[PDB]
Amino acid sequence: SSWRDHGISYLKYLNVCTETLHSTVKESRRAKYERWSKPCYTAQRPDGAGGQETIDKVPIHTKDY
Amino acid sequence: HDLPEGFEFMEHKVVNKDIHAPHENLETLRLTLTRQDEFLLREEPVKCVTVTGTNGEYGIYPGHAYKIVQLNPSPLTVEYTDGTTKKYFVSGGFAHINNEGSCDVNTVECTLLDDLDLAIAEKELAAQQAALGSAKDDKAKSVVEIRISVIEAVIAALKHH
Amino acid sequence: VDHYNVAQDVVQMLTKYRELQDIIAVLGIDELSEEDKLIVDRARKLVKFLSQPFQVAEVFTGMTGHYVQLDDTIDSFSGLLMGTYDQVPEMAFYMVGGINSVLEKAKKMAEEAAELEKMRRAR
Amino acid sequence: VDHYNVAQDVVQMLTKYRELQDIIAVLGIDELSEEDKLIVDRARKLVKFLSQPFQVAEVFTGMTGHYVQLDDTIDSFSGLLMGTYDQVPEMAFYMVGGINSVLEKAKKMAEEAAELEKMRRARV
Amino acid sequence: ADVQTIPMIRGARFVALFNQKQPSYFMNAIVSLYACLNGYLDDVKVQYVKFYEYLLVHRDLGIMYGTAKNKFFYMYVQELNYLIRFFTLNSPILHGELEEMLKQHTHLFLQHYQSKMNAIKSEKDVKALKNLLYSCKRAV
Amino acid sequence: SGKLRLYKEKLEGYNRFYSIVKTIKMVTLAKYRAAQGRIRTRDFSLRYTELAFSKPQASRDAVVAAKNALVYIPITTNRGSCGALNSNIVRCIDSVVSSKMVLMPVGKRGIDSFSKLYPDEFRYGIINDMKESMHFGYATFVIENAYEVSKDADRYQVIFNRFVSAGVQRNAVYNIPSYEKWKEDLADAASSDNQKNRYLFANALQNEEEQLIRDFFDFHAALAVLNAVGENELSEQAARLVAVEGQLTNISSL
Amino acid sequence: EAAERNPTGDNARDRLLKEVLALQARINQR
Ligand SMILES: O=c1ccn([C@@H]2O[C@H](COP(=O)(O)OP(=O)(O)OP(=O)(O)O)[C@@H](O)[C@H]2O)c(=O)[nH]1
Repeated sequence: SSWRDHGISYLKYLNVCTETLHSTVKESRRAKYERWSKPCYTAQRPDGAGGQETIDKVPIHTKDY
Repeated sequence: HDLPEGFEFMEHKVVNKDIHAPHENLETLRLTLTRQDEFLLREEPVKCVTVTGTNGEYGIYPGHAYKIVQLNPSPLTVEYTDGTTKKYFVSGGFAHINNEGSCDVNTVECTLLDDLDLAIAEKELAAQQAALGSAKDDKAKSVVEIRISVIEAVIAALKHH
Repeated sequence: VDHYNVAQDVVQMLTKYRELQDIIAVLGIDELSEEDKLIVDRARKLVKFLSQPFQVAEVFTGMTGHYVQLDDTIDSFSGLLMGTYDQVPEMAFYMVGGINSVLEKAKKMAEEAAELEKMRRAR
Repeated sequence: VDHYNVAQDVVQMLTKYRELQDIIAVLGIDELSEEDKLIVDRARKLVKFLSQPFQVAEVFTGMTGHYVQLDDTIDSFSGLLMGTYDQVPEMAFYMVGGINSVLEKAKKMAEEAAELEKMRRARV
Repeated sequence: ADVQTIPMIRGARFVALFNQKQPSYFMNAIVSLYACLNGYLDDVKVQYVKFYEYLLVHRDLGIMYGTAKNKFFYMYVQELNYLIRFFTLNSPILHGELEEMLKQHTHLFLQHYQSKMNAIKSEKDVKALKNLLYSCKRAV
Repeated sequence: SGKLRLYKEKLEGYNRFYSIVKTIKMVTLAKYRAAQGRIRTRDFSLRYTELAFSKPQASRDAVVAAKNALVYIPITTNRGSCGALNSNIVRCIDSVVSSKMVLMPVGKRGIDSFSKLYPDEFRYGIINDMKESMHFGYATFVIENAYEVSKDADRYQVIFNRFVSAGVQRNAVYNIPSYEKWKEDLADAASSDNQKNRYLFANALQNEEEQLIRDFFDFHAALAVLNAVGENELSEQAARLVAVEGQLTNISSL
Repeated sequence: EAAERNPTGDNARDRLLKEVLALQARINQR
């Protein structure tokens, strides 16, 4: 609805909906579904010294969308 | 050095009916309900399927014209020829309806309405509404409102039956 | 009693560290659990902290020797076992005397590292 | 000088391959650095190339023997170290004389491979 | 056993300098080790270290290009070995001119030689360079 | 005697090595069995994705006329010991090196390997913990980063491993043309007999509004990514079981 | 250009290498 005007993409819209839907599931069944909506990904470039420089181009958490 | 395309290994293609062909009377709709690259139902013959797309609700029966529907967070109903109703709830995705008598409903998440809890849904709505009040900016408010819409749809879906 | 308890804990940690070293070669340091790596990090400091420059090997080492008191040794190892010096760099324990020398070497290591950073910054 | 330099380079290559062979056997050839894979491939070709069919063993080998002139031994190995023959199959170096024989054997192997590919393709 | 850190950059060059075929005069050996110690060879590729050493000992780039301002400290003055053995390289008498000579030699070597060496692609030139560097191992 | 015990110590190490490798086999066994469900449940999500992107085009005209960044997203495993999957993928990428090639590999093996081989072509990678199930959000993260790497990209390719059977792991490709080229092809299929099987699909999508089409394009692209990573994981565990058995036997021969 | 105005064993090796490379490329094509 109003999220398109703010630049939010459709894919991010779906991720938020899926997290909310998994939130409403019973506590007994939440474990199965919640494993499908738990961010565990990052974008990293190898730094000059041999470290990990995290790229902040795309958000990972629905809170920061 | 040519590489195979990843669709070559998939042996269940989509059959399209030529425009210059005779019509057939079909009493079964072949439904394929899918979640995150997993089919909950596969080429299942059903009597009808009810889906809630952006514009409104569609009742798809065999022979329905070719159409593509952008789903919204909502319930989805499947009624078999036997007379049995199975109700899922989807958070989004697309539904492709083919005039050949097939309906491929691909969803990001498709959960049976039984699994969802109304008590959990109700209290989440109260929390998110409080979160919306404390939402910092316009973007945060829009995200919170997305959650509320899904929650209210879930709450309304369960209160219906 | 403190002397006996500290020594046994050191021996047990060294024994465990050697078993882990076999894992670290097959699986790699990444696969080790949170507890295991803490043992590894602490144990490595113990291995280097056991080293000591002698007053008679100055020609061999090129550094002045140290005479560590019995009480200082016990206290230094006791703190190391319980993680009181987890943030200290590992090399600060190499070829030094008591805990005081460890801190001084760490400070010197920090100063030189800052100078290198400053030199890199100017470039 | 060219003879000496080539010989030392060959020895260094074989020395390193031996050390890498310890890792290869235990874990596998695919757990190595991409640089060390090139060395392994060159080393294996060297090992195959060092073999030679003798004129006195035409019975046990079943093949005509070869006499390799020293000037061809140096040139053939020197080129192989540079990597100009990386495309050549490994087995082409097995039981042959000079580089020319290697190329001729490679040509025959390519012709047989092309024939097999043609037969497979025609089967479609 | 366990990243281009200074110890790792200079360690490899020290190893390359340890390859020899004939005994080296003390002055030539000590000077080369001092150069690699103070980072003068950091910009020099490991493969070219021996060639760098050969020019330093048996040649003088500063005189060749007319940029040598040192008064006494030159590698062709073999009598400097005993002065070095008396005062040390890190002494005011010899330290100032020693650094100047190394700085000039490094700059001239990188500019006039390494640039051309890195620009060789011809098979004939590549083979010629390979013979040169191998010979430099057996010369210095 | 030390010499005798030198062998005994050497054989002592091999014994522990066998046990640890045995433990790896069991760990991967559980994950293989857990991921074996995909075999049953695959092959039906990507049906209309085929119509969207299935185009058996030549391998030369596609890359020869590249006037914009060609983005590649090879799938690589975080941990080694998988087998020849990563090696083959690198060979597949090396075979398509070009001026416009940009690399956004997946997995630690991918980032480290492609950073050194093709410096300018590598921009940055994505690393995912094998703690949760491969979900849509991870695929969306891959696509979003891919676009920001090169928004004006002629194509985005995904090179992954298809698990045909327990012992067969092929290399598979998903080519995704950017919006402009896709809508142009979608326009020709609708207006012409050519692309017959896409005629009804092209007209069906053409009727609806643009934002829906853009959402449709992104959605199906995410599914293709999701399928690739899911398959690449299953191929990974299956390959590791095969490789680990080889290591066990090698350590037994010693 | 001025080189044009005024102006073998190794050639055989090059010739054989080119032929082998051509055959290995041809088999790849079809
Ligand atoms: O401003 C517009 C115009 C058109 N549309 C949408 O474009 C489509 C054109 O579709 P059609 O013209 O083929 O049929 P329709 O209106 O009867 O279809 P439905 O509403 O039942 O789906 C319809 O789905 C219409 O809602 C919009 O969503 N917004």
